[PDB]
Amino acid sequence: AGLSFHVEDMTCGHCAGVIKGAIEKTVPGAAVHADPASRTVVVGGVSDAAHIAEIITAAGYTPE
Repeated sequence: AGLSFHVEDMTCGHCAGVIKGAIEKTVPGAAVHADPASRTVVVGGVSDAAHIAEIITAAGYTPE
């Protein structure tokens, strides 16, 4: 599957970057794209929505 969490607080690739790094380092094979304009963090190759949600909320962001 490919998840998509709308983090509407996420502004610029500085705040998007740490989200990408959080999920990608914890899960080798989560295709991360946190987009400032869409406010969306998409992670491909994973079905574990709950697992991904724990990682990005540990980064201090809301996995909506």
